[PDB]
Amino acid sequence: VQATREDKFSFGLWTVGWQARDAFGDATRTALDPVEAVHKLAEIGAYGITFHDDDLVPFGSDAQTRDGIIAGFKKALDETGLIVPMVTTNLFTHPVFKDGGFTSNDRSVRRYAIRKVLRQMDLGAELGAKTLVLWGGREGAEYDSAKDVSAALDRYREALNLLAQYSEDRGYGLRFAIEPKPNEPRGDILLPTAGHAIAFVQELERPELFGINPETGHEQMSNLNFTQGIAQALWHKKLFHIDLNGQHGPKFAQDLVFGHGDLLNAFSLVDLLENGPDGAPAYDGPRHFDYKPSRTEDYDGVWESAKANIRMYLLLKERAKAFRADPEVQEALAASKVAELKTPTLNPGEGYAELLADRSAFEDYDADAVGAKGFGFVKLNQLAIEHLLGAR
Amino acid sequence: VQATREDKFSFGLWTVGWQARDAFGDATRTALDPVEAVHKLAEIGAYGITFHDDDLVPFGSDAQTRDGIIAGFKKALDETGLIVPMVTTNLFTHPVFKDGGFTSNDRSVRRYAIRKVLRQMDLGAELGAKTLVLWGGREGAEYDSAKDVSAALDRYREALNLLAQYSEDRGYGLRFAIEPKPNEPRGDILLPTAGHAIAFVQELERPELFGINPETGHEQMSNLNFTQGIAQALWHKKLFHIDLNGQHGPKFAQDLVFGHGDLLNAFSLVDLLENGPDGAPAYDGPRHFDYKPSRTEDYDGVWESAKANIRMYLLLKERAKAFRADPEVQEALAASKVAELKTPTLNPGEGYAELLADRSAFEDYDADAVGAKGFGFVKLNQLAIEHLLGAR
Amino acid sequence: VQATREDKFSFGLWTVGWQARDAFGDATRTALDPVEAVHKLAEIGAYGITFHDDDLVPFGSDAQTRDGIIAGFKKALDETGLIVPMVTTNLFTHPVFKDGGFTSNDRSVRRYAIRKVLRQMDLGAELGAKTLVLWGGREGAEYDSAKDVSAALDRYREALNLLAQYSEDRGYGLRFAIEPKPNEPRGDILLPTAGHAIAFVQELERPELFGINPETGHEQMSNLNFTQGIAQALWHKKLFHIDLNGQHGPKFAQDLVFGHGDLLNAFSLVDLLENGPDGAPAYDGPRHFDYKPSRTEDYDGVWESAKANIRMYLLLKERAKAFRADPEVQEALAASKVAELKTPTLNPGEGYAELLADRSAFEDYDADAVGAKGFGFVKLNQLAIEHLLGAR
Amino acid sequence: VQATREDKFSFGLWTVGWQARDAFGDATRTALDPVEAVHKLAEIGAYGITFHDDDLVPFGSDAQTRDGIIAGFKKALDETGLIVPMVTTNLFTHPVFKDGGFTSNDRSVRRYAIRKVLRQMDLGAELGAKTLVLWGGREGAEYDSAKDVSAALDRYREALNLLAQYSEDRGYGLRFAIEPKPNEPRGDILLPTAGHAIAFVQELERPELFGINPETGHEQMSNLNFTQGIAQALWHKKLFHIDLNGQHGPKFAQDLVFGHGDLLNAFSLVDLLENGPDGAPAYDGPRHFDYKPSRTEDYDGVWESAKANIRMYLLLKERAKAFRADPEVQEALAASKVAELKTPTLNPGEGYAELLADRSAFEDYDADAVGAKGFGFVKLNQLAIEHLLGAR
Ligand SMILES: O=C[C@H](O)[C@@H](O)[C@H](O)CO
Ligand SMILES: O=C[C@H](O)[C@@H](O)[C@H](O)CO
Ligand SMILES: O=C[C@H](O)[C@@H](O)[C@H](O)CO
Ligand SMILES: O=C[C@H](O)[C@@H](O)[C@H](O)CO
Ligand SMILES: [Mg+2]
Ligand SMILES: [Mg+2]
Ligand SMILES: [Mg+2]
Ligand SMILES: [Mg+2]
Repeated sequence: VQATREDKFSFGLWTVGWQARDAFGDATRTALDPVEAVHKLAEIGAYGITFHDDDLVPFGSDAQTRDGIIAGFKKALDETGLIVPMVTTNLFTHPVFKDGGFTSNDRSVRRYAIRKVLRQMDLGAELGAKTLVLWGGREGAEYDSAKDVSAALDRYREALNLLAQYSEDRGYGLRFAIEPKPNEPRGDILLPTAGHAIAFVQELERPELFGINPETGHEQMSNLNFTQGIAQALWHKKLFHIDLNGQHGPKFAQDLVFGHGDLLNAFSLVDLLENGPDGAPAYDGPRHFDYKPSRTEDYDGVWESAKANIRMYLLLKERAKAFRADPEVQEALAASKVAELKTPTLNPGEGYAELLADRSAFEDYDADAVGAKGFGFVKLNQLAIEHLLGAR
Repeated sequence: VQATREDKFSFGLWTVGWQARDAFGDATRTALDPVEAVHKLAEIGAYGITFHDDDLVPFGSDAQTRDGIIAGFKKALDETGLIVPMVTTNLFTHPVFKDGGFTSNDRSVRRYAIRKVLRQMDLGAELGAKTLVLWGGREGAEYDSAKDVSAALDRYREALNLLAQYSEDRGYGLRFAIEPKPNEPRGDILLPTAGHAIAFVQELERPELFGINPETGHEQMSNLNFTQGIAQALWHKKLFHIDLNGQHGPKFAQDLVFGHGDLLNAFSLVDLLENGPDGAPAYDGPRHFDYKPSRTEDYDGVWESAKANIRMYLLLKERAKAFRADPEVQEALAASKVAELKTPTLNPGEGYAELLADRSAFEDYDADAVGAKGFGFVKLNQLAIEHLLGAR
Repeated sequence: VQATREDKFSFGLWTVGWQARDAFGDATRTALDPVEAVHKLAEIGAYGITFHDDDLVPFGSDAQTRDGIIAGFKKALDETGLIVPMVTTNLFTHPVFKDGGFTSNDRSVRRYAIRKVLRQMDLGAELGAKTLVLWGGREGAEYDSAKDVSAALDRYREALNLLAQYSEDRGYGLRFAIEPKPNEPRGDILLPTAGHAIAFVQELERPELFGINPETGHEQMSNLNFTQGIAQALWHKKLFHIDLNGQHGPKFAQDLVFGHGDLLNAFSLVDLLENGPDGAPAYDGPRHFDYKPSRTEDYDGVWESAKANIRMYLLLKERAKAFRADPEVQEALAASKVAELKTPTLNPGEGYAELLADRSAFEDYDADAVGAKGFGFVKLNQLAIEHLLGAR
Repeated sequence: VQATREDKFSFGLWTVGWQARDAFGDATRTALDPVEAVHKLAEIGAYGITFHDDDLVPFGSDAQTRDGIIAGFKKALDETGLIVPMVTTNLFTHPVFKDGGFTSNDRSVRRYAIRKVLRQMDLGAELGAKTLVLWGGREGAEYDSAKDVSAALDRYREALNLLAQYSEDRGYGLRFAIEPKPNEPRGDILLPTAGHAIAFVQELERPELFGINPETGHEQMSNLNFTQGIAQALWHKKLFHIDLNGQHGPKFAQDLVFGHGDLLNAFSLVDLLENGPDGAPAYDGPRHFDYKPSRTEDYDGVWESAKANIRMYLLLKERAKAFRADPEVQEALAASKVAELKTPTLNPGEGYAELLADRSAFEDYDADAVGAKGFGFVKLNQLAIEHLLGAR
């Protein structure tokens, strides 16, 4: 298969542009020119590109320099037809952000963090971005007594309400997506899982403008089921964006190509997103790859890895489709009663009074006979994997 | 120290009553008589006792027997002065619940599960319990294609809405506390963390009636920071109850005595609950121990372990207070700017307009000079620990 | 695909016979008759069966009963053509073993544990078993001060040395396989990984009679790479047996069907065992499945799951074979220099002096130029997954 | 309590000198001068300093320069009375080492890797170092098909055999300590745990010359019991060196001050190393701190964190001593039968024939009765924790 613009595959400038300087060594690749990155991505089938302010315009560029970069950038976008669906701000690299951006203990840092973001929202709005992703990588602590969490949540909320206000007043029409991460670079990061971020979002002044940007490896860093948390984000209707990559359980963030980590969870994730209710996908935003080409590769490996993300997604999609169109799979689904969960537990108009009145729900319930019937889950799982394996 | 009824130490009947049949071996202790449990707990300092329907009255007891057990149980409470602060229902042991109670694929099981809880609500209301704890230990899956998470959340919501309705109509005045757990016994449990559980509760019909009951070991099974999650729960005002125990990271649930797992986090937790604002505790509910006396122990080890839970809490309490009262700590807190996080980022009346006008927050901000100053967090952490070791 | 006796698939009687009594609930299935298990396994394609003494003869059976049971079992093997490649002893279920068998702090328990094993060695030898597997599930601790590890290792050794003495003297010709596990049921188990078990065995009296029996899920419980661990065991020539199953990282032991956990690792594993040096497998023993049919299944689900194991292994083999046979893979392997690791670093007869005199190895070496060439690893990896997916 | 040269506290140049440039941000501290480091460490009580070649002499310094630095360094040593107990080689930072040093797929890098170490050996020899630590941080892989584990071990062995040859011919008297780590920077590193490294070492040409250098945090990254692995290392007599620091379970390596991660395990570890065999320490080498001052700290924080390491050790030592001297602890130890484990299971001159003849070890053994007695382990654990908290 081949990717179409309708597939909505996007990449961060910082993914294919990662120079591969890790915590233990020097960069192994030279820097990637943004215009060149735009052209190469267009060529492999991406529909959009995203970036942190500091990825495009070097921190501290004078206004003439910044303007020049932006103009050349826009020309590339123009010529290739690529769009900018989301933009983000780097609030983690500069030493000033060592204790966080919006939640640094230092008040002045909190004021500067908000200004850095407002400036990025202007540029995002001018490039046509619809989503602002917020990754508080430095909001957290290494020691419990160093950070008042409650105060931190108050400050977090205080910054986000201002941003929504500015956006709404300027008519930018942006949606905000908080991206959870459990740890790294802080010992413990605030809003550690998709769940924590969703619960926080619900407390903002204008919750409807806020959702989450969950990343495959981030949830896997806590050994949580990514597809299942995505299912819950979809139930809340807070899946505003998604970051796809690979990870091997709890360890530093690996940022492997999507599907190269937990293959079976990648498979069930693609099934969830594309085989939504009513034939159609359950999610329609970008399919964004927030990964890193391995430190062992050169620029050839970089493009190979960019293309592997898309191939992985399309192969899994193909297998998820065949899975569902298989009359044997359908028969197994029926035997396992998956769909029966979709039927209300109470009858139409039944309340507690009528339930209490139904002796078949208790008094005459044969728990023991029901308890002995098998659900056929293993067999269902086996057919799923045989589809993934191309054995069916 | 010594426990008083104002400490509000409570224990589940299933804790000290655990016979020690694990996944790999037979019970090493005989059954504990509930009346005796009441007496023994009263003696060590507990102010209350809790239980699952099935802990007190054997599954499938005739009306006569059930009635008989309750009446003796009420007498023991009477005689001893212990209260029943919370009650819970067993929706995990019987084979009928193998796929869950409220979210079983099987509709007849969901109906039966609701019935079983209504009944315990009645008994709870009758014994004076204020909280209904809901632990969905069988809600989840081993295989992704076997459970429609969205439909399961619908069914979970549907069942809770009804319980609230009933309680309000009967005038029981119960609060409901959902208890999250990431896995075990299901491969993946629905509402895996305190975060996911708060997000969910917010979607119910009468959200003001629902909160969570987080357990130390559950969050640690995912390697999350328990104290930090409780601080978030308190920020949301959803800390309806708490289960205290010990765990050594991502592994099977150990249920050790509180403070026998992650000692540093047990210290910071006690500090957060007790050294609340306005001198007073940030949390006023029961300090409930949901732990298990090790399988290597006899009834003496059982009472020894019960007392250890109390002693650990009180020794930590004593050190958390000394910590906060130390002038050197006060000096370290100041240098760390812990309290500066409580001052709003914006001056009263400032909005984005005024922030944008402040050159000092961006254009004239010296990020480099600010980034060079240390926060003194290591020194502050070292002082906390020396207080914990009784070295200061 | 179809299983042959040459595939050497074996199953423990305790696998398909698991009644599904976990730590949180009662059994969901009835007991399986050993004779019936023998007929069913023979039928699905297994070549052998294994058992714990207590799986076949109920703990405490008189010799009359014991003898009768062995006779019937023996007939079933007879009629079916199944062999007993390995036997093991249950040193974890009975309460007496709450602190271990061989390493219990109680001296009498230690004497008893040895006797229990000698007896099982006798039955093993009578049935033609070649391997005695030792899983020290209760050897370890929940608390650091409770167990002197050094003393424990001395006692583990003392017991094993006696066992080898006896087998050698009785001429049984058995091989001993130590099975490592990090935790569960003890907080921490002695000899937690394949590495620790191999190091320990090297200290026995007759080390050549000892090896390890690593289990997929056991290594994965610590988030280790099972394939890489097996590779090391093979390098040492200590892979005496292997237990195959599935797990999803650090959590309770799941015992899923082989390949239903880390699917990518399941693939590299079959490749390692099967595409050994010169076409031939790198491993020759039994391909033993030590898994459990999920608690949600009935006997139908049980047989299904038994066959899924065989199915998974044969589908994987088939793709591992195709992977290696692919000229494009062959080309990618060359570009990544995988085979160049086989060439000695040193020239023939070259020592320190010749190497120190070689200017090209240091003084005149261009590290920067070599540091920039890519290894093409992502591309090789993508080729492997495409073969797994049946897309190549 | 104050540090003495007898305490043998040592620090790597790279610990206090870490500029806090992490995987997500720029350096927050300026470079530390080596002469300065020697002077500051001498002042806080360190008896020795260690370094990688590249920490002292910048990669690629001409001889004049290198020679100059060493002379200055030696002078500082001289003046302060500090020794160099161990030296190591940086085989991980430079891009040439991206796939490993000794086990890189590239033959030329392997050759260069050996030359770089020989050179460091000469310098170590020159400064009087006794141990060569080898941390194979880049040895491993991100993908299973990229690395032939078997060939890698052959090449790891080939290189070490040569180093020992050279040391021995030259009369250097060095001991070699392999340092295990499960992951980071590589997806999976070869020789991941203490166990894997000990097993490997037993296979070299002069094994007596090889041991391990386990690091607290590295074992904890896999959720292993650090104290328990050290106990096994001591049993094998392979604990040649130790790296002390703190970690919070499986996540990126935190490098916290010793005792700031798992405090209970830090306590059991000091007890193990100090309350050795006679009354004397069980370990006689350097107590080396391989940690990193948190990125949030300035140079005042750096010196505070250095001192914290020594203070945690001395405070734990003091409580470990008190624990063992307590009569109540003695009594708990007696009730738990800790010392009974040190008595041979067999009576002197007893073999399998005598054991088989002992009816009391089996035929007349009352397992039910023994299984009912408790070990009193919780109580023993409780007294240990109370000693730790200075509560007794
Ligand atoms: O772990 C890195 C984060 O995922 C980052 O890439 C965000 O997505 C955007 O700042
Ligand atoms: O992990 C077991 C659960 O904690 C259980 O004890 C509940 O709190 C009550 O159903
Ligand atoms: O985790 C359980 C063990 O794997 C066990 O089944 C052994 O292999 C045999 O005692
Ligand atoms: O994880 C960092 C390593 O521990 C390293 O510092 C070694 O000990 C020396 O190379
Ligand atoms: Mg991301
Ligand atoms: Mg609980
Ligand atoms: Mg096994
Ligand atoms: Mg180290």
